Parts: sequence; C-alpha cells; structure tokens
Amino acid sequence: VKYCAKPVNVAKAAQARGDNLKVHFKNTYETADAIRGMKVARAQEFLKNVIIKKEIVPFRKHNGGVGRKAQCKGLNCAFGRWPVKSAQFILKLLKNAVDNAKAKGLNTALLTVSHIAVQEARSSRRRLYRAHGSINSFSSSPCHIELILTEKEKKVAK
Amino acid sequence: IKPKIVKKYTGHFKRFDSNRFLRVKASWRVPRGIDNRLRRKFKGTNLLPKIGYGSAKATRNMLPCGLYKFPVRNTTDLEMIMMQNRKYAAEISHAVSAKKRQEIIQRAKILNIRVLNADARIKKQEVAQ
Amino acid sequence: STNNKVTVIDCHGHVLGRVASVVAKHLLLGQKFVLVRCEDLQVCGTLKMRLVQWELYQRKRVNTNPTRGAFHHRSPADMVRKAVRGMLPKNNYRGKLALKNLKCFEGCPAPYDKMKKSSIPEAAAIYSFNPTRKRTLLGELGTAVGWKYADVVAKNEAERKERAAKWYAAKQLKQKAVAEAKEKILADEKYKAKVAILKKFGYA
Amino acid sequence: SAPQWFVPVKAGDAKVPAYYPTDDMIQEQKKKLRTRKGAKITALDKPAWNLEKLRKSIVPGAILIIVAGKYAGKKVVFLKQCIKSGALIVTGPFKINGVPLMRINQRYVIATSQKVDVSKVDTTGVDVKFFKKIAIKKAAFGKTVEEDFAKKQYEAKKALIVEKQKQVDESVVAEIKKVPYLKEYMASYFTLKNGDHPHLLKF
Amino acid sequence: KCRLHVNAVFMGFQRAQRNQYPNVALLQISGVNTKEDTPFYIGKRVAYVYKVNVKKGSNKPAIRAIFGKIVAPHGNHGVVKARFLHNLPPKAMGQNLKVFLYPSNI
RNA sequence: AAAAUGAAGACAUUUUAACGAGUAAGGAAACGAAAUGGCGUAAGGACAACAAAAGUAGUAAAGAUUUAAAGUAAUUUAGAU
RNA sequence: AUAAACAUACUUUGAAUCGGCCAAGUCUGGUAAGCAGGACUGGCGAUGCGGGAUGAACCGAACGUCGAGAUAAAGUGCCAAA
RNA sequence: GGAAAACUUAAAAGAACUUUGGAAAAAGAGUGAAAAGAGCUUGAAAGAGUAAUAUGUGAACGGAUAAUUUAUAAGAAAAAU
Repeated sequence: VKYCAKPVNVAKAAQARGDNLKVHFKNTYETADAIRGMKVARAQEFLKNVIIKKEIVPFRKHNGGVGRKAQCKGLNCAFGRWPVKSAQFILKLLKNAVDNAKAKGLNTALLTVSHIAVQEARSSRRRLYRAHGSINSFSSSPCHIELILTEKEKKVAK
Repeated sequence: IKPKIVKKYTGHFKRFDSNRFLRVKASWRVPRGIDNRLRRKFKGTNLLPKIGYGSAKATRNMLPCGLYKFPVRNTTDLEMIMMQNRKYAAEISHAVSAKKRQEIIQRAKILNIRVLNADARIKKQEVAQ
Repeated sequence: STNNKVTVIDCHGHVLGRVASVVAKHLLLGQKFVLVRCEDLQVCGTLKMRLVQWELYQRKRVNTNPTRGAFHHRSPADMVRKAVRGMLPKNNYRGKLALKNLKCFEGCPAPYDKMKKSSIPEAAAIYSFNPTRKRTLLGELGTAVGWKYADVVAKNEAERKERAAKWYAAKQLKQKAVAEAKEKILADEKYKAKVAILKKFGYA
Repeated sequence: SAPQWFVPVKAGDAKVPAYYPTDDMIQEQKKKLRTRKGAKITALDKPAWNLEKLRKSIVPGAILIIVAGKYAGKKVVFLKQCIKSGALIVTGPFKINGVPLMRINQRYVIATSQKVDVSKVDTTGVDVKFFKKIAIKKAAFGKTVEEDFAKKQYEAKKALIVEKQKQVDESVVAEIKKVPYLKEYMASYFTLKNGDHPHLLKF
Repeated sequence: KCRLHVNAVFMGFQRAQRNQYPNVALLQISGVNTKEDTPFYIGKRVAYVYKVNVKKGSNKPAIRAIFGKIVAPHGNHGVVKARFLHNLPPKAMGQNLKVFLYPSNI
C-alpha cells in the first residue's frame, strides 16, 4: 500500500507503516489527529498518557454517544475518550519510525510527526444470531497507518 | 480582419436535478414529466436549450483566433488547406506521434498554415534542456 | 465620499410611525441615524385605546414555549426600534446593516446632547394631526405597561435643560457683543471698499 | 506566376515537397501590417474639416474653469481655438495659476462671465507646431531600452521653449491685477461649498 | 483640494415589485428634490469610486472606479437613471457616487 | 412562402415578408433548391499520403482523471497526468 | 358591405381521447353545500409571464435569444419601482 | 434445488542481506523496461483519509447581474510631402 504523500527531502525523513492492523479505524483516526504536528518526543509522551487516562483524545467527528470529560476543555470539543489499543498500535509505529531515522543518521530530538494518515481496510465478517432465526454481521474495522517523521527548520524566502 | 463573435449565452444548459443527484449526469435531457418544474418554465427554473440561442451563421464554429479547425493526420492533409490559410487552422489529431508531429509542424511553417497544437508532445527539453 | 456624521433627530413633537417610515428609508440610503428622546413621540388615540392595543400585542406568544415567543419590549426606544425594523427588509444582509445604523435613547446622552438636531416635517404632529385628536406620548404609554425608568429620564432631562439654559444665556451675551463690534467695523470709515461690495449684493 | 494565396518562405534544411521552390530562389518578404493612410498635413492656417463648433459663451479673453483632468478646479484664460485639433488654447497665467499653455477640449471647461481683455497677446507661435514640439513622446519600440531617465531628459530640453512661449502671459498678467480681487480669484481653486447646487449655479 | 462633484446615493436598480434590471441604476442626487431640476444632470458623468486593499506584491490599483452617464429621470422626485460601463455591484447600495460637472454645457 | 440564381461555392445558396406557448399524439430513410434537421453505441462492406510503400500507433493504442475550445443541445475536439 | 391564393376543395392512412373540472347580469332537485345535474360561451386540464401578499380556473396578456422605448391589469408612507 | 470465482511479468528474475519488532511486518537494500509485490494488467463511481484553498444565526443545492481573487489570454510594425 502506497503512502498518501512523499517527503520533501527523503534524506531527512523516516517512514513507518502498518497494513490491515486489527484496531478500530474510528478510534485510531481520532488518535492520529491528536498527535499530528507535535514533536516525536512529545507524541511518544502524549500516547503514553492516553494509555493511563491522563490526556484525552478529542473525538471531533465521531462523537455520537461519546461522553463528556474534564480533560476536553480548550480543545473546542466537548467529547473525548482514551483509546488504549489505538494508542499502543501508533506507539509501535512511532518507535519503528525512529530507529529507521536513527539508522539514516538523523537527530531524533529534532524530528516531528509531519504526516500521519489512517485509511480504511477490508473488513472481516462474523455471525451474530438475532431473534426469529436471523443472522447478522459482526464485522471488524481494521485500518492502515502511515507515518513520516521530518526534521524541523526555520523557513525564510527573503 | 476578424468579425466580432457574439455568444448569446456562455453558460451550460445543465440537466435538471443534476446538482442534487450523482446518478443524474449534467448532459442535457428534456424534462418530460407531467408535473416538472422546468418544462413548465416556472419562474426561476426557465432555462432550456432553444434554437433562439443559436449563434450567428457568419461566426459559427469560429475559433477565438478567427479561423476554423481542420484536423490533420500527416503532412499530406496540410496540402488540403494550403490554399485557404486565412480561413483554416491545422489541428493535429490526438493519436499522432511526436515524430510525425514535428513534420506536420515543420511543413505547416513552410505553407504558412497556423497550427493550434504547436506545443504538444514536446520532448523533455523544458528544464536544463 | 463617505458619510461619517450622525443625523440626530429630536423625536419631540413627532409621530411614531411617520418618523419611522422616513428613517427606515434613509437607513437604506447609507445614512447614520440617532433618534434622541424616543419617549416623547406621539401616537394616535387616548391612553385607554393604546393600552388595549398593547394587550392585543402582548397576547402574541408561543404557546408551547413563551421564551421562543414574541418579546414585547416596553422601553419607548425599543418601541421605536420595533417600528423601524418593520419597515426594513427582512432576513437579508441589507436590512441588518441598515438597522445597525439606528439608535434611540430615552433622553440625550453624553455625545448627542451637543450635536445639531434635525426635524422631519412629514412626521411633525402639528401638521398631520387634527389638534383635537387625543394623542399619547410613548413614555406615558411605556409607564402604563411597565417601563421602570420613566422618572430617571425626567431627572436627567431636567439637569440637561438647566445646563443648556445657562450655556445659551452665556452664548447670547457673546453674540450680542460680537454683533455690535461688527456694526462698528461695517460703519468704519476705512472699510468702505469692502462694505460697498457687501451692500451691492445685499449682505449689508 | 505565384498564386495570390502563395507566399513561399525559406526552409532551413527541412524536408520539402517536389513542387516547393528551393531556398536559392526564395526571397523573404517583410510582413506588412499597416494598410491605412495617415492624416494629410495641410496649410498651417487652414482649419481641419473636423473643426468643433464652439459654444457661444467661450470667446477669446473669457475666464474659464477647468472641471476635469489634471488641472481640475483651476481657472484659465481662453486665448483661441486650435484650428488643427478643435481644442481650446488656454493660458492659466503661469505667474498666477501655475497652469501653462495647453490644449483642453471644451467639454471639460465652464465659461464664466469674467473677462481679461486679451489684446497685444503676441500669438505668433502657440499653434499645432508648438504643442507637438513640447510633447513628451514615448521611447519607441526598437530604440534600445532607455529606462528611467528618458522621460526626465525630454522635460529638460523642452523646458527652455515652454518657458519662452510664456511671453504670451505678460499682457494678461498685467490686466488681471487691474481688477480688484480678480488676482485672488484666479489663483484659488474653484470649489462647490455647502448649499451650491450645480443646477442653480450661474458662472 | 476642491470639491467638483455632488454626492449621489445608489438607491438601487430599476426594478418592479418582484423583478430587477441591473442595466439601469437609480441615483438620488443631493440637492435635487424634483424632476424639474433633473434636466441639468441629463448627460453628466457619474463615477462609483471604491477602495480595494491590494497586496504589496500585486500591481492592481488601490483605487478603482466605474464610470457612467445619467440618461433619464425616474419619477417626480429628482431620482435619475444611470447606465455604467459595468453594472454596479448591489453591495454598493446606499453608497455615495460622484456626479461631475462634465460634459459641460455652460 | 414567394421570387432570383444554381455542377459544387457553402454555412443546407441570395433577397424579401410573415411567423415561433404546449400535455396525449404525429412528423421512418432517400429526394438541389431537398416531403423536418441532427448526436451517440457496437458489428459488416468499402473508402482514408495518388508519383511503385498510401489513415494513426513503443518518438506511446484503447481506457481513466481533470483543463480549455466548438456546438442552442444531444455531443465533439485538443492539452496535461 | 367586409374579408379571403402559403385562398379554397379535399383524398388516403393513421395516433391519442371520449373519468373531466371552473366562471357566470343562466336553469332544475335540495334548507343548503367547495352538493347533484344541465343550455351558450370563455377557460383550466395542456399555461408559463405582470397583478390580486399566498392560490389550476379571477384581471391583464399567451412565451425563439436579446437591447432601447411607449404601455396593460394595477399601483405611488416604508418593506416596494412610482 | 443449485451458485460464485478469468488476467503479475517476456522471463520468477517471486525480493532475502542488515536494523527495529515476541511475531506479523516496517525501513533500507536488491530484481526487473516498469513494482507490475503475489489481495499482483488498467483501476471508475458510491464511501473514506491526508494536503492546499474558501465560507458560516433553524436546511442545502440552482439561475440572472456585478465586485474581489486566481487562471487563460491579444502585438512588431510603423507618418506627411
């Protein structure tokens, strides 16, 4: 599966990717939106606090039936959750993208999560047995996750 | 000399309800419904293609440059309009290769025939070349 | 050009609806309006007749939720704003921008009490009314329906009159002395060349 | 003979048909675009066929008011009409207005009731030859680039003749000072104050 | 420096109860209260001058104008009809227009 | 509709005059002054560089996505990927 | 008297349709009905446009794409042109 | 009673060694004309994700007219006697 975007300078970027990951797309789509643009060190700390329910992931688009929380103040979103499984899956991709950067020879402290994208994947079907002799579907919602870490520098064009 | 070309309506006669449904394309179709809002020419929705929009006979099918389009395929088709270079402009067909396009473009300069695809399929000679 | 100035209309001795019609037309012509003393405007009919009209207005109220329903403002400045809003386009940017240029105040506040006041001859009560037709001031009707600040405006207006009574008395003394000094200059022997031009065109 | 639709052009070692002539017997013809004729130059004193009829109020010596263009609001003295262009030749005496000799179409001026009594004005020059002489022309097309300084230069050379022709102003300046308050009237800008409606204004 | 124009208010387009014709604009000239004072302004020049905040890297002018002429009166109250090179934008309703003193006939 | 001209021009000729709403429904093809005019899909028979190498195509086909142009419209044409 | 040659007379072949509804200086049954049924004509159906705030039928007027003008019904305090 | 399911490439040359990971995999590297990477020719629409741009009070979309911004886009000749 190809990447949504290519780095501006491949010499100063690192990539990680996962395909058909067995994690919910709607939860991971909100976790990736939270960590997009922050430094790699901060993004690793934020995802660890989501795990122990100390920073919230604001559910901005998929907020149907989600409850309100005290950590959702100032984010322009009244709803949030702490998706642990999607935080752990992104953490394994963030790590893999850092040893890829270390192998290249980039300063890890200067990296940032420039591009992270979540895509839908083919669902797996199961059986749920309903009343009056019916059978419904019990479908997973896997996803693809891309990740590009690029170094940061000041931009000036005269 | 070039006459003033007048277009009575520069918009597109989009099909009714094409802006609301993705199955209904934008190519025009006459609304034949008994209760249709457009074919009854209600106020607001009263725009149908009529012969009254027809452009002037003098400047019909005239290109903005003031000439007419003559599709060409090789160097011999240019000879069909060499005697009317003030009326027709060459137009190399979309499937003609880049090699034959050089001969058509080169020959049209000799016969003073204007070509409207003179910048098509040019080789990599844009940057540093 | 641009009209950065404010047209101040003294709503004293005027009719509520005829003032509103003229203002609502000019608000659409880009003018900026302030209607001071929007409580001294007059309406046709005695107080008993006006109160019956108010009761009919007060009846209009959303049954299932009165907080959604019509809001019946009692302040005379809000009585005029309701009248002017009804004569402006509804639910478009043109009518919202026009209403942003209008203000009444129940008296003459700090900036508008020393501005030049205007009158609408079409809306003057002395022109459009039979003298024996009983009228009601918007302030008197406002108090009868629950406007709490009727005597605050009266107190503030009483101070304003007594301050303007001595400003006008002082300014009159200056103008009388200036007019005399102008008469000595006009009759002065050395100013004959200038005065001759003034008299020839009727300015002296 | 060459058909009227045939204009052969030289082929730079390109492949040519059997019928097309070779380069050794093809002469390139210059592209011709201009096909109309410029206006004929006639006698200096004869008036052009396109001579605009002047208004009755505009007479030599009348004081005008310019209500459009660069010198809008200024007051000028009308000398005569440019018979080769139909425009008015006006001197807003430079010693007073700061408006030089110029040509202005009569639709941009207002004729006032005042007068300056033009006489012994010495109008030997001040004609179509003079105004063309002092015109600041553009930098042509193929004449190098001549950026920036070119416009500045012409004004330097044309200044000595523009100044000289203001010998016309010597009579009108003296006659302006004779009338009291006329000198101040001519220098000041014309303005519409409060209450002056153009449909009620008589000048 | 000086004032050589009269403020005319862009009242609106020539219209009916429910239609509107933007080819003709209705102006209310200042000081003209009747149709009998209108004949002076028939044929005069009118400009809608407006300001655009251009960018520094753009060569477009900061001040633009649309020119037109007064062609006919509209009613018995000094409102006139004007035709412009390009129809006036209806976001300029209530704005002021400059009525010049040319083409002069005095 | 009437005059005029008419082996090929061309835009289905030139001029003049009158006329143009529309559900159901009708107006197949061909018919030089044409007894309505056309667009699109697929397959079959021909034609397609006139001097003995004769439509386009690995110097990039069909298809896909958009950008512009022609047409009242059905649609067509070309550029870029 | 007036009009009428793209007048007039048609011939053949064939489609769709024969649930209709409205108005009224009309009528019958009914207490009456936005009821039932008729005579003459104009309409809506099949019809948009300007007006009557809104409206199948009222009033003006019937429609190729447009520009400029005089208008029709009806209007001229504001919404809304006057 | 009774289906669905065709296509890598010319050739498997079907990645093969290193780092991260429990593994699956990823990142390099490499084969190939080209990843065409085995869920393999092209790859539409519905549905999503990212990037750029723009707008905002109880629907949204459309049309006429302008304004703003963006894009396209018109030239090398040439006076009087």
